[PDB]
Amino acid sequence: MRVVIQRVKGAILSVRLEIISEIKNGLICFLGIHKNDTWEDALYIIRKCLNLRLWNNDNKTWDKNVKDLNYELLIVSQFTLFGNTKKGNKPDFHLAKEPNEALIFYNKIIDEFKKQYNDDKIKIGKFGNYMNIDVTNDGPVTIYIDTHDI
Amino acid sequence: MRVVIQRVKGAILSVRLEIISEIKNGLICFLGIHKNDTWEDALYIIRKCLNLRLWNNDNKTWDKNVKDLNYELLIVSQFTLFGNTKKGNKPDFHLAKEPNEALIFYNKIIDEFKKQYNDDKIKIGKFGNYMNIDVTNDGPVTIYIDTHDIN
Ligand SMILES: N[C@H](CCC(=O)O)C(=O)O
Repeated sequence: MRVVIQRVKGAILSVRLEIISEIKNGLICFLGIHKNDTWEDALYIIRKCLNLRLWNNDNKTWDKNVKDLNYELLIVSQFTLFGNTKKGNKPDFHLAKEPNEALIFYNKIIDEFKKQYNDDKIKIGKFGNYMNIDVTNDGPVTIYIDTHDI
Repeated sequence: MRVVIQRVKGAILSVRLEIISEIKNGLICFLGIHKNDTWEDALYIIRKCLNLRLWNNDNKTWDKNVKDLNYELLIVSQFTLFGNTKKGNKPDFHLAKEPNEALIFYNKIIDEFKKQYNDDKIKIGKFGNYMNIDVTNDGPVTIYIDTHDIN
């Protein structure tokens, strides 16, 4: 499983154009889901997202995590992360989980996100649909995790 | 070398704030240089950045690249990509290249980008400075490349 975590002042997610999602300060989380992810993969992700320490605090660095600062999370599904760029300039996304069944997985993950923090503080995007998101990158801080490194 | 590439309608790169960079359509690339990166490691990035066909063009999808549609690239150095998070919740940047050499390897990379696309098309941040980037994520579309899985 694959996540890009970008630290943000805020985020505003939009479909076709309308704002349906918003966080002010927090993390944006681009979530790619391999065809062979097991629930465990989804735990590791959920965990680190909440748990990683991407904020300095009062003369200390990399110290407080989302939860601590009472900050939100914008979870967007992103298969393009299994974009394969070793064939050629066109990317084949084979290695990503099939949308109809990936959608189940996402939702599970989104529920468990809430149970692992505070439902009031987890936002999402429309799975199927094309999205336009305005991001304020704070720093910025980009962090990559491929759960298949365990 | 690591890189995140997101397709975007535009971007604004401000510093501590007063602005320094805009792009309309195109790509933004957070690029992490690994302590050991050869010049090859660069090229693969640069090559794959310009040439990746990420825009639907006509009734075709995943077809046209950034140089084709005549779009910009904003290149933001981002060590936190070698934030080792595997063990611990405090990220571990030991695989990252020192900011003094990093600066020129980044420079050299920016040259080559220009040198290969166009001087006006390549935009940047202020290396290793707190930056703020308004990014209009179109799609969205995100691509990882670790140049170390390449043979
Ligand atoms: N690669 C993007 C995907 C956006 C979508 O999910 O529709 C596109 O073709 O527009």
